Amino acid sequence: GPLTRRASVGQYTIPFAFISEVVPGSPSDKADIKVDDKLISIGNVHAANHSKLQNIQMVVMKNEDRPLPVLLLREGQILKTSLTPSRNWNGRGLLGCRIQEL
Repeated sequence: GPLTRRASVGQYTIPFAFISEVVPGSPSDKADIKVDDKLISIGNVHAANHSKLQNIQMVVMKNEDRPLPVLLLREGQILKTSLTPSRNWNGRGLLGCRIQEL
């Protein structure tokens, strides 16, 4: 994550899962998610409240066809993207990636 800087004039950070596979053409692929990304948040689900991942399947089903915010750690950088869970692609389920706990 970012190094500490002095406060200046002018957010989840804790990884909890990782992405081990991404099906080409899936919603996860379209969201620019990559193998080995670490998941920091998906919708309202983050390290403190994912309930051993069960809250993810619920959140993605409820958000079918609607964009969800995703925070991930890639190569040490926190990236913000969005994923639209959907069935309309050539594969199984709403996501097309495998998400496992760290």
